[PDB]
Amino acid sequence: TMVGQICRYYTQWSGSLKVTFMFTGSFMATGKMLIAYTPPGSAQPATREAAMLGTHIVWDFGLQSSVTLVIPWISNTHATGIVTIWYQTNFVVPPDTPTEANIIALGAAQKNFTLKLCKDTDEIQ
Amino acid sequence: ANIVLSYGEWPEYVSVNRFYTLSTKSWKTESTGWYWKFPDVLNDTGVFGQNAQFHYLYRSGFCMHVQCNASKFHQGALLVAAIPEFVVAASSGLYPDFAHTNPGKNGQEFRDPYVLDAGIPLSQALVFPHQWINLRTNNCATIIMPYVNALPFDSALNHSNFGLVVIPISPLKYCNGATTEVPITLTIAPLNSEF
Amino acid sequence: ANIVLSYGEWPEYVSVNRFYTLSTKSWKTESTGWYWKFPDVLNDTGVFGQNAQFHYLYRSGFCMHVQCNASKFHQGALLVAAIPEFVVAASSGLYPDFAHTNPGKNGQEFRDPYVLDAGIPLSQALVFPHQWINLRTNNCATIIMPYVNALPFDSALNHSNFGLVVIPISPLKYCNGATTEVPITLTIAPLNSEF
Amino acid sequence: ANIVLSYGEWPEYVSVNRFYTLSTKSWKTESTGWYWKFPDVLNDTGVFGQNAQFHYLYRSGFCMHVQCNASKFHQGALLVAAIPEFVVAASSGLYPDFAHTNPGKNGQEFRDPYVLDAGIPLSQALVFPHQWINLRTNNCATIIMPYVNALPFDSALNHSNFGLVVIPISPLKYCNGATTEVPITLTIAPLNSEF
Amino acid sequence: VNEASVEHFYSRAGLVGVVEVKDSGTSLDGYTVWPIDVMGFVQQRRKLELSTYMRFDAEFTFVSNLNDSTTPGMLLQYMYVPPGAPKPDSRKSYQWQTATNPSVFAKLSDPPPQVSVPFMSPATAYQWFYDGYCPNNMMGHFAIRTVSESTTGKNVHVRVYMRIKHVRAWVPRPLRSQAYMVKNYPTYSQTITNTATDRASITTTD
Amino acid sequence: VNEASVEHFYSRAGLVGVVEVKDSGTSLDGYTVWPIDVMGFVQQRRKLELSTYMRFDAEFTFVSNLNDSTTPGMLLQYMYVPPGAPKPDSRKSYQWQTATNPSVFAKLSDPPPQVSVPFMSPATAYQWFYDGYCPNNMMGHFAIRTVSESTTGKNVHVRVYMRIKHVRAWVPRPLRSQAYMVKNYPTYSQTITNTATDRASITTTD
Repeated sequence: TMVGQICRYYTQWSGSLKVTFMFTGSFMATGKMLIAYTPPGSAQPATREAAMLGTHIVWDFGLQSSVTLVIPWISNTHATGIVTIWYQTNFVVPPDTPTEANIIALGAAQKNFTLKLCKDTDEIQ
Repeated sequence: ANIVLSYGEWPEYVSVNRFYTLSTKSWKTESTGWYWKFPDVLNDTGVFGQNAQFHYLYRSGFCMHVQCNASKFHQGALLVAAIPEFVVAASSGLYPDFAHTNPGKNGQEFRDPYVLDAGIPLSQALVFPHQWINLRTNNCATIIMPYVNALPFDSALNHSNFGLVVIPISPLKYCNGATTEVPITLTIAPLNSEF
Repeated sequence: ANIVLSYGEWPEYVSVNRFYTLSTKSWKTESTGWYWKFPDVLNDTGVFGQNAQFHYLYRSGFCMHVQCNASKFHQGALLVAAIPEFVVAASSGLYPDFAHTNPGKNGQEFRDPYVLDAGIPLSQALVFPHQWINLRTNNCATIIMPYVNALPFDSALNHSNFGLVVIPISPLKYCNGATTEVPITLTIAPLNSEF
Repeated sequence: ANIVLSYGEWPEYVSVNRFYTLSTKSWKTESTGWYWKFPDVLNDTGVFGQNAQFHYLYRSGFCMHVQCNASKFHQGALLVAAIPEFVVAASSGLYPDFAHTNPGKNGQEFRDPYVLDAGIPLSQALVFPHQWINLRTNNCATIIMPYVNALPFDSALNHSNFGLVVIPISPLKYCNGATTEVPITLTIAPLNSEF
Repeated sequence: VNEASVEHFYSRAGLVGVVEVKDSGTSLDGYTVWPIDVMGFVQQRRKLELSTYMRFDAEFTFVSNLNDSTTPGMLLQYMYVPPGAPKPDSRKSYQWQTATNPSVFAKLSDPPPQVSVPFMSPATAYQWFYDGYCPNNMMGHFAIRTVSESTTGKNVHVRVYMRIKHVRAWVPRPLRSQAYMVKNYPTYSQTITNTATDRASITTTD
Repeated sequence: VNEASVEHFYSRAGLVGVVEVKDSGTSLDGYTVWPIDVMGFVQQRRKLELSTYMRFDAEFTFVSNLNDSTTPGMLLQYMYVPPGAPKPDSRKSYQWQTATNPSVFAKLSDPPPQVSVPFMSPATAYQWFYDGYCPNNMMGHFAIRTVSESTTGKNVHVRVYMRIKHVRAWVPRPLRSQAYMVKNYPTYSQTITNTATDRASITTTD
């Protein structure tokens, strides 16, 4: 992505980010999903009953086709967050319809973002 | 949508006031129903569980929503009811055990739906603040519930104000190739809580 | 509908200004993509082909529309992009032949979609004036394109201003009994043309 | 009384803002002193310990009071000081262990008071916001302390903003029949805390 | 901010090539030519190919030295020839005396020479990608001579630094993930390499 | 008065270290690196530890000479690398040509080079004492190279002077009475020494 190739020409950065999900399945497919974000400096949740407590958003792709979440604020240099996808409800399908689908991730940055020091990149060609 | 306010009055008196999504239950062709005691369903989860078990006294209202997820090739119908002071009886030791009386957040499956497991015809369980779910009309239902009680400011670990009951009147049925279990989801949101 | 104007500016300066419907392309489960050089796609068809091959100099804008025709039991997703100065490279004689560089009105099928046949990640081909097509949302896409160039009034038989690219990200799939090829159609309409 | 405000400025931005009474320490004829790291003394006690260990960032001011309880037949004098960034050194493995660096709420007894256990003369430890206690004049001392820091909003389990130090300059002495240990008590009260 | 600018992104000096004029051993000549370029190094290629059309000026600096970091006082000549002109072909050819090939004179023991060159192009901008049908964007050459009658026997090493001013970029494009193979052409190898590092599983992390 | 000021207390130039690049005998290399510091000498340590938080700028001067106070005209290169960057590792490594490591060129027979460096820190001030849990306040490095192909056989001695400007000190603390033992740590010996000289009696004097 263009955020993670332009952040290799600098050393320090800080700000918020943006992630947008998109579902590509049949028209008559229904179900629910759960997306959560664990703040920096913690442990990855082991069950969905624990990820339900923090920051999250439910998503029913049978009624909506795209959902978005915003990370509050991150700042690294030169231990930094995690996001998980959980099942909540199975995937329902009528007869004579495929039983597979796919998702896209579509990451991006926000309006509060700064770069503070110049250096040469390392991922040569 | 078509929200129903029980008895026409709201309770009227951030961290502990948020949506709690409960476990999903599977609906099959053979099924009886489920029920949940509502002063306790949240006596083990979140901050609300902590301050309910610590403080002596409790009062609150509630808002409940039930969601379905099916297709246009399925058929069925459900009933959602709320019963103040839902006492569960035992058929013939004259003493139901702890599990049926105080189920966890997952609830307990009905044993004899016809008499509502309490010798109640279930043909008259519509005076209660009910709602209907038909698989061809809609897939949602919302209910408001004030704090009904004789003596104000009662316990939260020794009392049960009311209960919520879901029962399939018409049986689920489908054709070959379709998923054999529509899921059902329940959510709660404490409103105007005190301790 | 949801028309997108590339870079936010129109070109702004009967017989040769009309809709031209191109050949239909078939989409299968296995498929890579197609692309079309756009100063030449019409260098063999209609009056526009005649006055382009005769006159020395040329400038124009364009409007493109892509249409799909599927049912509610199919699944997939496409991407439509426009690339100014789309140079095609050759993998390892260091010289691609004439066919790939200057395809006819029917276009050329992509060989290696992952690197966009030019060593370009295709995970970043969204800075270009793109649009999406999802088989469950809609079936149309429109794009406006001004006349970008360094030197004004260049040739029409020795230059290529830009190119249009269609790529399936998610693969097509269906069930038994359904048609095994959704068609795709492309149309062009010269706007503010000069010679 | 004779309250002293350190550097002349207050921090200036119910449940977690209350008085915390620490353990009592005994004063004898032979004694060196005690000290307490102050961002951590309360990292194991009350609600403040819970929200400090959970949340990543922390900032706060503090108010401290020291009380004595003696009679008119005893003699002595103490010194109470507050040191921003009190780093403890080790005499001759070049690495003091965890216990001295991060003592509990009970604090750690001084090993070499003359050099303040850090090679500091202790004849100059009066530029710090100090106060005196004389057993014939009074028995109290109060200190206000703002939030001094280079970078705002730092950690609470990996940083130490300052430390408090109590040292007897003159030795305790008495006559026969009197109690052989005057007690000393310390209290804290978080003011203008944030998380 | 000011640091995250196109103006500051390209505003630095840096090496573009090294040139050595040899007058000892099997080769006894006094002149050397160098075709000026802007994309002789991979890193500057990937930084200059974030855009398609550009327009700027250039400033050139010359540092010259012997093979042992010694600086005697021998004289030297630097000449720039515009595009579309013959280049010298001998130690003392005729082209070394022309009034239209701007030349400069300086000694070996002196502050480094510094010169500036305007924007030389017959279009309104430079193009790195040209879809139509030995650098592509010709700018000129640099001929370096030691003013002497006979041979000297001492070699000279010369480096050159370029600064660019008043940059203007118009349309962007993604960066490059494949290895460079040839100059002036985007040809790539047949073993496609993934852009991202690999992972054991989609549900694992460290 | 003006002389009893923080501004005048710290406003002087002075040596911070000596660096010698050796290219003769058992060691034949052309480069030398030096981690810049501010507390390499005891006297500057005791003067910089009267405070806890500080903020300033720095100016650096370089004086270089042979081993017999002779100044030939060989060329030299000085390069500064910001914190968080690889450092050279050979006489002619790749890092000697990068556009982001500010470098300067000067001869051996010339007025001494002089450069300035801004306040480099990710906080609002420097800290000499840090109660939380190879200089601590990283600022950069200085790589010095003699531009040559082969060895030279002549060693070079280099001294460096630093001036600091726009000082700001916030909280004071007492001075040091014990002997210094280790760098970056306040560890002291086990034989405590009295701060004041001794006297025969409390009622005697000279």
